[PDB]
Amino acid sequence: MASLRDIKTRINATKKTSQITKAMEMVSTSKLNRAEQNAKSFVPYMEKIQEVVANVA
Amino acid sequence: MKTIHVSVVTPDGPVYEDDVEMVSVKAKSELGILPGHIPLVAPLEISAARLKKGGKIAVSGGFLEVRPDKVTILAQAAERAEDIDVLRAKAAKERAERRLQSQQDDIDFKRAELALKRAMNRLSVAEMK
Amino acid sequence: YNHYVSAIQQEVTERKLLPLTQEEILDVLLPQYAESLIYGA
Repeated sequence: MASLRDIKTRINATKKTSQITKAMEMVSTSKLNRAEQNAKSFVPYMEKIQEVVANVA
Repeated sequence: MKTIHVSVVTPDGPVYEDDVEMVSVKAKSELGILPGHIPLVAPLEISAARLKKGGKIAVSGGFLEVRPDKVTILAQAAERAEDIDVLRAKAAKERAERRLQSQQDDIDFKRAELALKRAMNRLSVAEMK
Repeated sequence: YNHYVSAIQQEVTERKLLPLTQEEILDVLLPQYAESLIYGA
């Protein structure tokens, strides 16, 4: 049962889908290792707040 | 000339950090900070911090960590800026919409959510197969 | 929100905030301690 040229349409559709998918994975993997950059860059400010917020008796 | 290390950090990361002879900030109410100043914590003003090494930082909000060996300037927003403050606003300006201009962030994902629904359009499975 | 441990593995949380952790300037730490947390979040 079914087609052939209707089985090609599906393959290629799937393929171009995987492409677009894996694209964004790598793309969103490129946005993890920039989360640190703005994660780090905030490390100091936090330290020098609890150090201030040491809390009077 | 004994020195007191001075740091300025913001939510975006360090700004100015080097050993100087004195930091003069305007606390709400001047205060000269000299090497060997006792532990004191005080809220800043929207003013500038003058770090005097040879001689002659814009801060918007934040405290002062005064430690005998170091001076930390917490700032919500700080940009090495001129005498005038009505600059840090300038930087708070040219950065504002130039962060809204980041529609591309949005629009790629559109084009992506687009492609993802165009390869799915051919119903990548017709009654399976 | 969701926390972050090591690349993609994560879990949802309720850390809380607006309670229990010149001189006496809290008018300036209360604010700069929330701005700080909502950001880190």
